[PDB]
Amino acid sequence: LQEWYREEVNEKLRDTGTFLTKDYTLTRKLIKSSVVELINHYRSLAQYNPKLLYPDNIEAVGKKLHEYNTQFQEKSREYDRLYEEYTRTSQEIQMKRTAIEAFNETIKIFEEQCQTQERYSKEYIEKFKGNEKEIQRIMHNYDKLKSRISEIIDSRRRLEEDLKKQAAEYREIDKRMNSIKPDLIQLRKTRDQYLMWLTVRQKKLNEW
Amino acid sequence: SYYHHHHHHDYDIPTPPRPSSGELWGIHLMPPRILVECLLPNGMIVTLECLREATLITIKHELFKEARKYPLHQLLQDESSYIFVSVTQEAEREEFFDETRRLCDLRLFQPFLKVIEPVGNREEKILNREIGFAIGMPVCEFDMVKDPEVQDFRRNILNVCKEAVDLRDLNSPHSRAMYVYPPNVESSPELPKHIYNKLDKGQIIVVIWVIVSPNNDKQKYTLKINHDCVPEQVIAEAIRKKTRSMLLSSEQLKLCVLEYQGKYILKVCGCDEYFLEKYPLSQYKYIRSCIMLGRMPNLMLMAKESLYSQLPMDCFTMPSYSSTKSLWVINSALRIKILCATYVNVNIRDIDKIYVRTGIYHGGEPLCDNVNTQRVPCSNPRWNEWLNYDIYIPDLPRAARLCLSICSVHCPLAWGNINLFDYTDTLVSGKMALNLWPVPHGLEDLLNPIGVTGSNPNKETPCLELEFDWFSSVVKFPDMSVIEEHANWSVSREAGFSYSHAGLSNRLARDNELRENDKEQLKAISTRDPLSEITEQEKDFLWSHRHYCVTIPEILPKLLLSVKWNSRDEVAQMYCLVKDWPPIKPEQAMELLDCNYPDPMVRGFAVRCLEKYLTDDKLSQYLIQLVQVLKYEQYLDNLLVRFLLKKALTNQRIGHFFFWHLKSEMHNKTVSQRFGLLLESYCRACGMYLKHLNRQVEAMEKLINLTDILKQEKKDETQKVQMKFLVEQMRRPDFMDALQGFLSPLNPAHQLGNLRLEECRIMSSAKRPLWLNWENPDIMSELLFQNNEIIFKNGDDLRQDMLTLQIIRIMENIWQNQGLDLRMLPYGCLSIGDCVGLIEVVRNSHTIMQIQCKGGLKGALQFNSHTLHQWLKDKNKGEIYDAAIDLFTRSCAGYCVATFILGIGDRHNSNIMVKDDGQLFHIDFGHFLDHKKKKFRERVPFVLTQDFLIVISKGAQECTKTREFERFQEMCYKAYLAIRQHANLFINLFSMMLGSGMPELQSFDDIAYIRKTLALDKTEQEALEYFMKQMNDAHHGGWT
Ligand SMILES: O=c1[nH]cc(F)c(=O)[nH]1
Repeated sequence: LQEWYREEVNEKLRDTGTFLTKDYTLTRKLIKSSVVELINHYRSLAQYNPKLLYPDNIEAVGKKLHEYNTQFQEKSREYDRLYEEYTRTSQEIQMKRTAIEAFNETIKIFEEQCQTQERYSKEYIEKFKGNEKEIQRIMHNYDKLKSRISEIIDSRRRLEEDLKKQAAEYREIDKRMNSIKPDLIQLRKTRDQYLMWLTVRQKKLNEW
Repeated sequence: SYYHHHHHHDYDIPTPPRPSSGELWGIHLMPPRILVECLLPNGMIVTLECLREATLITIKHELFKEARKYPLHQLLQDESSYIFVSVTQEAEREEFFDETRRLCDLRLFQPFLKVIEPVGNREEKILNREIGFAIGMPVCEFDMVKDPEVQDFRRNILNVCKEAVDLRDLNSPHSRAMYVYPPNVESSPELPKHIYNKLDKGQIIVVIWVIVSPNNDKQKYTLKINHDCVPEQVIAEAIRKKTRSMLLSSEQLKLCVLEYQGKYILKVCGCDEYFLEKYPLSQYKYIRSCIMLGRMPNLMLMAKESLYSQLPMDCFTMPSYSSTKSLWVINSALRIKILCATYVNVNIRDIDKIYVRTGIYHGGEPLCDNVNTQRVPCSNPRWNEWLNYDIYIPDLPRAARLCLSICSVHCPLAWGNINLFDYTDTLVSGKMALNLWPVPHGLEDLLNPIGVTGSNPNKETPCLELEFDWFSSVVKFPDMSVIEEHANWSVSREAGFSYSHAGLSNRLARDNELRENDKEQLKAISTRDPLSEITEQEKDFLWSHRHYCVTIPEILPKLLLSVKWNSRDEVAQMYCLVKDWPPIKPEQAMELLDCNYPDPMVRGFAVRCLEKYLTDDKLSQYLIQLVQVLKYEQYLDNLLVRFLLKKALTNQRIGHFFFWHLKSEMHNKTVSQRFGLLLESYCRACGMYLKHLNRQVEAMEKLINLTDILKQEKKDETQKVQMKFLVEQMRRPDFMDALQGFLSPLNPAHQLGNLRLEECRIMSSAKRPLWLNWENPDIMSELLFQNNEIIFKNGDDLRQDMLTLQIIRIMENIWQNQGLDLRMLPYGCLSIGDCVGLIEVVRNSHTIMQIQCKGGLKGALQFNSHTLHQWLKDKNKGEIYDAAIDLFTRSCAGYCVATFILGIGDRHNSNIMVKDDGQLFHIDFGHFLDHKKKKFRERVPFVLTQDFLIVISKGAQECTKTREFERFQEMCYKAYLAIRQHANLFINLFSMMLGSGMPELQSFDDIAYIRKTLALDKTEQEALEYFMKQMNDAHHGGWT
């Protein structure tokens, strides 16, 4: 009677109806005369209690344990590396978005300043008429003010494009995570089954 | 030949998260002189050239002498009618009221200033900036939040903040000093037996100190009083001995004592700890250390009015923000319309087809989990189905929530969870816009309920919008009253059931007389740990005998996981047992604030436990776990928050760590809002400590920016060059301001005075951690430590250390207060940022490697096993020597057990350290519950080399066989078991930490390692032998 017959019970229940002090226990959607008698029968557990579908080389099955483990742990680094990029990008992105809001608010203060001077200066343009001496130098100041706001909107634009280029690269990172993920699970699932076929030799396995 | 001439064609030799931008946008450290456009009321743009570190006083006072050479001068008031303002990097227009501030310290976005006169004439109130700084997001960012809950939190939480400031000025100023300087005291007055016997039948020798004039000289009145006498008594005996005389009768003394006695309080020399209430001196921690360390206390008589001098009045101000229809009426099953995700980033090449898995949950789930068909797969994915959930709508528990996830063909893409009732008790009905969260590293599992409830605030993410069945009216949850009736009805209804029943497991049939085998299968379950999953039989067993289970309060944690929350019948009765269940010990109650106990009645109860039992000492022990448990609370405003907030406002030493633990996680947008709001509230009410926290914050920020430059620009330079740069920068005044007058956040009792830059330096590690060294500016520096030094480390995630060093601290107090003395040195460590923290330096200790580099002789042949012993002998000589080994033997023994139980990363010559006095202790623990086995054990990470074995048995040969080692080997057994009896706590502590994104704690099976290594499934005699066996096989001989 030795296919279905706590911690590594749950590790073989992971991701799959499934089933498997001093007697026996039946576990996924725990349950406490004979053993093989009762499981073949239930293979709907409603009618017992109100609220069971899924049950040669030696040394080169263990080199395949080394090989699928070099694949897996290279493949895991691929995942582990990209997750960081994914987050850094996310982060960097948002800092930009804030900067844009800050740029924006910088501009609004300056646009108001180019407005602010005309009220107070074009009272002094008409009162007295200071002559071409006074107003050539109130003209100089205003010349800068605008050519500065040029520079700011240049600077903000130049950022907004980069947001997109980052944002573009952001999407591309998740794209490739989501293709790498599913293969990573099978590479992992088979490397558990490959080591299950080997196991006693517990202590020979760590090098592969 | 080597490689079979295989070319790797691809490979080309050409080819710490970050980055927190610093003083100006896009640059870390602003150029030493810089140009800044000052904008005036008259629309004129000067462009002052300014030194990096110049104040706004300096800039204004000059700007109003360089604007005189520009037009329209008489359109500007006297400067004093004006104040600067500009855009910050957080992006707010911040009016600059503190003109003592410096230009580097402003966190400008672009280099410019604008003049105005102050609107919002309550100037005082626009020091929300202080709170905004402390928190690192502005308070106005909360004023703009629409959501009622958030605003309803802000206003209603002030209930708590008020009641807290009430309790402070109750019996003032004493009560104020009490808040500020709470007594640091062990929770038990009983003095452990090995501590006692260092006393000659209950006596310490102490040393009171005094000052008369000017402040200059001091004087040592060395008493010898009873361990279990109080500060008052001790203050007297000191004053007796100061003022005995030949010009004074006995009775004349008695009067001159009384009048002097209570004008003084006991300080500790060197740090701002004070002994301010009725406690046996033993019980105050400082004393109990001094006993253990072979030290004579150095206290101090400080004049109550020279202390009440210092405490400022907190000055708490209120801010500017000053028919239903029962769920049980609703007759239908639950259904939910899905509709369409939009932003779904997947390859149409690699991946086949995609769907939206959904479920209803309560921690673990109350129906069959369902999906939709795999529609418009990959390109433009849109469903428009109605998922039908086979739970009736009256059968929803209060806590329940929909969990969902978009999956592929098959593994998950994105997830998001929603509370089925809002915070006002109201079933969710209408249309929702839910933005998803990415899947974590370790999470393969398809759906993710342990994750945070609510939408992602990141806009550019999978926005899966959906619809909720709407019943013509606002569908609320029943009152308590309404739930009591249905419980009593379901009780009376149960009494007249009939003899037999198809599944009479749920019901009794034994009635008021239960069998004696049964009453002791319950207490047999009662004892078992949290992680031992329970069989349905046993649940139904418990659930039937539920009313006897009130005999055994401690059983509750199990009992609750027995109830089916999909049967409101059952649930309603549970609400009434729990209503008035016997209160339990806090160690068992905290289990009931983990993810598996999401109900609010349950969680209320669990607070009622803490309110009653949990002490300001034992709270401060477990604060980390309680702050992490906030993340499993459904709504902002709740009982646990109101508790912790209040304790924090009652006790300024908790307050302190409560800030930093929240402030620590402010980068992590799963809690940025929640914790923000909470910190705001704390910051508004804690009064003057805010100003102390604002200096600590200010300091940590300067350090962050510093290391950031070092780790990016100044790598690929010699240490030598980096070290020039470091000192050159610490020289500057904005730094000297920022880094000198403040409190250590590792422990705010210690002050940090001027920085000696002699002893400040960049360690050799590649992360570039800083070794900083401050003057202790206490009056009695001498009697504690003239120089205080701690390590700042930008780059590493501290919080796995932070936990293990906590866990160790607990194992020590477990062991030691059970009488059995293994001295662990859980050095101080504090996470304050993304990968930013602080580590207490332990002076006069070395890594075993350093020991061997010292004792290594001349020409590099081979290092000796004895070197350690020989270096340790050179330190400790005499009766001293024997005692230095006892210490070593005792610490080695604890650190053997602790290391093994936790499975912390393998120990070797570079991460085990030894002190001059001969205590051994581990640093730099790595990943804890065996995180490196995800790559392909039940490990021994402390494998005792020859080196230790020799030193253990005073230098013998073939050391494994001495008596010296039989002692040691016994300590290990006595220590292994002592923990095992408290293994529930250790489960619950790890269990509460799953809320953090620590990759070593992803879900309960991670924690399950600790079961096998404590061997809880066995009986104790088996464990001992399993432990012996596991210890024998790493060492290769010794353990029978
Ligand atoms: O039992 C208690 N009630 C109230 C308190 F403030 C406290 O510390 N302990």
